[PDB]
Amino acid sequence: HMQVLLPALSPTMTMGTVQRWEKKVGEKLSEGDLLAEIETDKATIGFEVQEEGYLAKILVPEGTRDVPLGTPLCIIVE
Amino acid sequence: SYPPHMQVLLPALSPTMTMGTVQRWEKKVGEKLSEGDLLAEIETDKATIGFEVQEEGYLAKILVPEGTRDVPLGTPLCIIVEKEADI
Amino acid sequence: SLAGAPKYIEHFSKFSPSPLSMKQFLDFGSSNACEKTSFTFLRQELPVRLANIMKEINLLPDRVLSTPSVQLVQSWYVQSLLDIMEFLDKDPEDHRTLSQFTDALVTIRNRHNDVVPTMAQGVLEYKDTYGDDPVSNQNIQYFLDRFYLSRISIRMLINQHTLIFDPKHIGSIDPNCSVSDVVKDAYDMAKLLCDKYYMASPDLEIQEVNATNATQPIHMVYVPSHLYHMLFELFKNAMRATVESHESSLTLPPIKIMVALGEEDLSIKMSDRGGGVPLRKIERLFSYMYSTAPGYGLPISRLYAKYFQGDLQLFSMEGFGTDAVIYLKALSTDSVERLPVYNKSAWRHYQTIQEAGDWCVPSTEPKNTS
Amino acid sequence: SLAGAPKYIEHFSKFSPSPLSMKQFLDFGSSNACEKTSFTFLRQELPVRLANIMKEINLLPDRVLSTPSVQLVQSWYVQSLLDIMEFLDKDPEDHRTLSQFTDALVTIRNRHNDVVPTMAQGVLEYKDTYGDDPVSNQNIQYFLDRFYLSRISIRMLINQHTLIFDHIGSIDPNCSVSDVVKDAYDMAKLLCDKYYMASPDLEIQEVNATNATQPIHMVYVPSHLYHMLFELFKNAMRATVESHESSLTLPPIKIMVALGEEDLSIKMSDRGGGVPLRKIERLFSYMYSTAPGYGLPISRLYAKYFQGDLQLFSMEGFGTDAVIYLKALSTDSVERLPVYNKSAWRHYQTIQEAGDWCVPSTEPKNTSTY
Ligand SMILES: [K+]
Ligand SMILES: [K+]
Repeated sequence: HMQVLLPALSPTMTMGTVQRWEKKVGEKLSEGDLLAEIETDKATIGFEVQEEGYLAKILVPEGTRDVPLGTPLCIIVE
Repeated sequence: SYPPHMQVLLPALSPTMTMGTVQRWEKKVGEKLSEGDLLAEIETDKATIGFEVQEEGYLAKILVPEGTRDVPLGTPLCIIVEKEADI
Repeated sequence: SLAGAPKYIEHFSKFSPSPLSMKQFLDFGSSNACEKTSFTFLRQELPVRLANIMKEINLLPDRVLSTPSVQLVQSWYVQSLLDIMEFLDKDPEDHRTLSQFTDALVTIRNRHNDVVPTMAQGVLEYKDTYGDDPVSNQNIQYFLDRFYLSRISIRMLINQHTLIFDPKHIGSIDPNCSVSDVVKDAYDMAKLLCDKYYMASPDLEIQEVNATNATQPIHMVYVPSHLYHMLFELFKNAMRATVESHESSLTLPPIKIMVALGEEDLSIKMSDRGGGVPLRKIERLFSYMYSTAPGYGLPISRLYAKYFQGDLQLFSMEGFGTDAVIYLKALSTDSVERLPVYNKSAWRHYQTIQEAGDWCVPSTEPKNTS
Repeated sequence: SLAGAPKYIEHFSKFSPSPLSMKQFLDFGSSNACEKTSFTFLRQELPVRLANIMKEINLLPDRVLSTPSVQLVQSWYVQSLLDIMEFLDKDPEDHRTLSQFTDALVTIRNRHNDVVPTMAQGVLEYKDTYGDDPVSNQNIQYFLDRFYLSRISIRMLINQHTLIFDHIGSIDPNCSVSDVVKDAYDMAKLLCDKYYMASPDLEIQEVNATNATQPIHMVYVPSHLYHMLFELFKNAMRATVESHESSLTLPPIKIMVALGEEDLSIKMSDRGGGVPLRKIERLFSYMYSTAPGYGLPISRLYAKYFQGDLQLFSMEGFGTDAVIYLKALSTDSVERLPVYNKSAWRHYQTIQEAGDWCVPSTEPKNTSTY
């Protein structure tokens, strides 16, 4: 199984807010699709799908504030 | 053995259209084409309609060139092959 | 069939609609009233236009499609298509089938009479149930511009045939339409509604600048009811804005009209001092989703302008007032029907998905720089 | 390392640029004389903005990308990225570091000073070598707005640091809009009366809806405002002089400045004879304006940079209004920044596509009778 972690979307980003999940449990994910909107102190970044598969679980739900880097947000299976 | 080819035929783009006119080709010979690509502009007395690729492949030869008017229905305009080296 | 309807839609949707010019409408009624060629044109073209738009109807969000009002409209379209297809193998030169065809057009126009408010109630039924998602809203906007323009075009064809084959007008077309007279009529009607709903109304000022001939009143080949519709809608908005932003009945600024005629364009500017609106809100005025509480006059007036290759543009100055400009083609040869085609290109527009966005969005809680 | 450039691009283009508000600029430059905070922001942010756009320069058509002028620009961007990346390991607590960083920014700004005419030269080198390609043109149009907006933003960043650390930077907290209008007019008038020997007068009016008697001021970068007004004044003056025969009866250029709750709007109106609507859209086209003239599309970018706009509405035969829309509030004035991502990448993978709407025949059917 694949685990999607929160990356640095800004050079000095320590943490982000999961503003909104733009994908649902069961939905297909193509490489480049909008997975979620991550809000930082500096911008709100559209976080894109980089590995193809299917969304099985959301670990960090919508509205969750101040989540550090490398935090597992969701699990995807091919 | 002959390379598996599909042929584009000039259809009725109007219910009362029998003859056709190739205004301008939009795919040059050797280009790949996806199901939905603009192939050429086929003009008539009623409209200029952008003719779309309905079968994927590659353009091999233009049989009926630009400007040529009065082209009947079903007339082969160009040759499309399944593979690239088959051109 | 009734059973074979989706085959008939598939057959006719593969054809392009045939966009006609104002000149072609004029030349058809420049001398002889030929019912035969019109019948043979329309018995094919109307199915083509109906079928093209019906393919797009069943491509919209299912949550919009399953709505009672959209279901009803689609049933009207199925019936109308079927009604016309019954003339497909009928003989011209037989004067009874021509007379029956005209009867079939008036019947179709009568059942389609409320297509605009019904389609709008459909969007409304969708609103008060599902709310909004960016993707579905995007498709509804794209669809409605096309649906309503298709509608204007079909109603135009039917109006042309029935007015000629059932005034100096050539159908609905006035060869010498006085722009200012239409402006005056639209104003008078709006003034009347305003002076009764507020008990106060702005005055009208008209100026003309005819650059092609400095001393000739500006005239054009146009469908006066189309022009009247646009101006009537704009006048009401400009009167509402002017009245609601002012405190005195004695000193309220007039609405100013400028009609300009050049080599290519006929432009009508309406200026009000109604206090204006922020630019943020302007783009919202032509959206169908936002203009349904919790008002399709503006986006529909724009479609009327666009139908013969014109446009309708708003530019406001918040705190001051708004200019509204109708752009029309000056020449009947350039005034051509703007018609949607269903193809793979149109199909692609309904296959859109939520995407990141290619421009940066700021944080709602931007960093304190101290 | 110069060899490692493509990986530094990958690293930094992966990040999103950080759009700043004018409030943030103002709160920083007036509270924080803190060179360390600016250094540590900019040593990361400038490589982020450079890498994001360089990633798109490399998505250009080979025929554009391979022109000497675009290669010259690309090499500037490579070197500037390398110059700043030298400061990544450096201690912010050393003042030699800070003094050297400011020197490196001055050098970058001097190097990139002619980016606008050089990039335009490259587009011209493409135009006058490789005929016509619509899909290439749309990608170039798409790219240029972003590239030039990116450039505006980088220069802004460099200007803030250099003006503060060796007005709040380039920002006037109390910018007199009317004074900027007059300055722009005086300069254009000078160029007009010394290239035609005739020039129209200026009429300015103000409508402050927020406070009826107060002169309209805002927080803005005066040079950006001046740039926009200067370009528009020259156009209005040229059009006025070229469309009139008398030295003595030239219609004035009229300026209206309006301030509302959300918008500050500046309308410039000329009676220069106007232009057809079909031609208005090509005025913001880079490909159309390259002869065998980037003033308008770039002026609009200046307006869009802090969430404003610049719109034109003429009336063929009469004249043209040009409107600059600006945000009235500094919290609303946020940088408009392009971002490289999959969404942006898709915009370069555009195909030759069939029309969405019907195209009329070049020789429409004769509908006149026998
Ligand atoms: K079609
Ligand atoms: K990026």
